[PDB]
Amino acid sequence: VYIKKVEARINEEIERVMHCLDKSTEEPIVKVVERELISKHMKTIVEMENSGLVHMLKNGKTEDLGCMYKLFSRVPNGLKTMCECMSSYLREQGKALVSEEGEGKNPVDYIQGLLDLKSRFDRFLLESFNNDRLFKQTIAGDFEYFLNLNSRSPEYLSLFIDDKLKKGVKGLTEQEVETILDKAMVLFRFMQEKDVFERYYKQHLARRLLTNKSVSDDSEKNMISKLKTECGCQFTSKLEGMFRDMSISNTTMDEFRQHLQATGVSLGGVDLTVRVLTTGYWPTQSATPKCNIPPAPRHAFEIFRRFYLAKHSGRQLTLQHHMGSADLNATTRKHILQVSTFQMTILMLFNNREKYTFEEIQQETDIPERELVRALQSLACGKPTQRVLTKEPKSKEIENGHIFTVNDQFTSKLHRVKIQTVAAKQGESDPERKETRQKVDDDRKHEIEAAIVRIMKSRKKMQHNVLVAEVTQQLKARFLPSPVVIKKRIEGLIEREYLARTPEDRKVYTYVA
Amino acid sequence: KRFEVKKWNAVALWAWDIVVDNCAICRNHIMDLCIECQANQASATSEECTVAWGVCNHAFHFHCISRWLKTRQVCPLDNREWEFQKYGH
Ligand SMILES: [Zn+2]
Ligand SMILES: [Zn+2]
Ligand SMILES: [Zn+2]
Repeated sequence: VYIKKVEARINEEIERVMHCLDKSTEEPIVKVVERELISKHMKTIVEMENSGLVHMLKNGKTEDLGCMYKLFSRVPNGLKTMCECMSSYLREQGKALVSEEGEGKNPVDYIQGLLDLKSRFDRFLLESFNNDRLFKQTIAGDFEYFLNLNSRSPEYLSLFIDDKLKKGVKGLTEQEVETILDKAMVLFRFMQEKDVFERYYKQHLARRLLTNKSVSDDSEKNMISKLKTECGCQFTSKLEGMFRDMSISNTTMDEFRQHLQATGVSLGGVDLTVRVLTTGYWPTQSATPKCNIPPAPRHAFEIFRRFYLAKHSGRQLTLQHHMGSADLNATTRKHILQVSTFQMTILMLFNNREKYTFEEIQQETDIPERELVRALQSLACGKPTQRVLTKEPKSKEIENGHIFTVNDQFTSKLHRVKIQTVAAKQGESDPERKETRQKVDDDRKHEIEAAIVRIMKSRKKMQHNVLVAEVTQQLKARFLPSPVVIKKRIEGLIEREYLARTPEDRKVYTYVA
Repeated sequence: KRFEVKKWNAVALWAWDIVVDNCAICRNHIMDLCIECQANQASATSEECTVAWGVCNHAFHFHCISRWLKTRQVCPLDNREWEFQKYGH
C-alpha cells in the first residue's frame, strides 16, 4: 500500500503544480520527493520485511515488482538498492539449492529446480524490469558467484540430456522436444568446466551407441548441430569419429555376415553382430579382460580377429568382455534370455557341468576381480521374481561354497526376456569418480601444454607473467585457469626441445620450430 | 543342451602399427621413456612423458611425435595429417 499511496501523492502533487502553481517549480521538489522522501525511507524499504521485496519474490506478485520498478526509476541509486537485495535473496536460494550437505541430490531434479528458479527470475525480470541491463548484469554475476561450487553439475546435466535423448516417451512430438533442448543448451551456456561435460557426454554416447540401437535415429543430427553452436568444433573430431566408427562397425558387421554365409563352417559363426571401432575414439574399459569365453563366442572372436588381421594388413584385434550383449536361447516354451557379455562364461560353464560355486568359476576361468564380483552379484543378488540363477545359501553377502541353480520363472510373458541389472540408478561411486577426475586432470594438463606450443610459436615472449594471461584467456571458456598447475607445468618445457623457456635468462626466449 | 547361444554382438577394437613394443619414431618401447629422456627420474616429476594416440590409431611417446611435429607434420607410418584423441596408454 505504500507504493500505491506514494504514487497517488506523486500524481496529486503533479496535478497541483500543473494548476495552482507552475510546473517549472516541480523539478527541484521531485528531487527531494525522490530523495528526502523516497531515498529517505527507500533504505528501510529496499530491505526490512512486512510483505517486502524478499517476500514478493517468493510469493510472485509481479504487479508489485513492476510498480516499484516504475517508481524507483526516478530516485537515484534506487536500482542499486533493489539489485543488492534481490541478489542477496538469489544467493540465499542458490546456496540453499547447491547445498552439498546430505549427498543424494537427485540429478535430473536438482538442475530442473535450477532451471525453474532461473526461469522465474528471468520472467520476473522481463515483465517488471523490461530487460534492464543493470538487473541482467547483477543476476549474471550472482549466477557466476555460486556456480564455482557443485562440480557434479556438468555430470548431472549430461545424465539429464542422456535420459532425454535415450527415448522421447515424454513429449512424443518434436516441438516440446525442441523447446526442452533449447532450454537445456541455454542452461549449459551459463556453465563452466566444459571438459568434464564433454567427457561425460562422450561416455553417454558410448553407452547409448554400444547398446540396443534405434533410440531416436534423427535427434543425433540436432544434438551435433546444437553442440557446434555450444561447445564448438574442437570436440567434433572425436564426436564425428564416434559416428564414423559406428558406421564402419555396421558396415563391417554386414560384410562379416556375408563372409560367414560364404565360409562359416563352424557353428560358432551363427547370428553374429561384430562392431569395429578404434582405440583413440572409444577409451579402453579395463586391461582387455582375457577370461574363459564360451566355445561359440570363442569361434566368433577368432574369425573376427583373423579377418581384422588379414584384410586389414597392419591392423589386428584385442579380445575383451566389458562390452556388448547376447541373446541366450533357453528352453514349457523356449524363452530367449539376454546376457551382456558378462554371464556368458558362467552360464557356459554351467551348461558344461552344473552344481558349481565361486571356487569353480574363479579357478578354471581366469576371471578378473571387481567386474567378476559385479556380474555374480547382478545375477544371484538383488533379483526380482525373475531369477534365472538361484542358490541355496540365501544371503546378501557373497560366500565361497554356494551352489548355483536355475528356476523357471514363467512370469516372462514373452520369448525375449532380458536381465537389465546394469545401468541402474546413477550412483557415481568414489573409485569411478576419482579415476575420471584423474583422467580429466591429465586431459586438462595435456590441453594446456598443447595450446601453449600451438600459440607461443607465433607470438612474443614473456618476462614473468605476460603470456600466462593470454593462455588463460584462450582457456577462459574451457575451465578454470588453475594458476598453480599451469605455473608448475610451464617449468616442464625446459626438458622439452621446443622452447626450453630458460628461467634464469628469461630476458630472451627461443623459437626453435 | 539347456542353454544355447543364438545371437552375439561383440565389438572388436583394432590397433594399427602402434607397435606395443617399439615406438616408431625413437625406437625404445611403447612405454619405458624416450630418447630425449631415458632416465625414469631426473627432474621429471611423475615422469612427464606419456604415450600419444593418433586418430590413425598409431602410437608414439608424446615427446617424440610432438618434437617430430616441429618439422614433418603428417604421421610417418601412413600419410594422414594425424590428429589427437587419447593420451597415455
Ligand atoms: Zn619414442
Ligand atoms: Zn620423453
Ligand atoms: Zn598413422
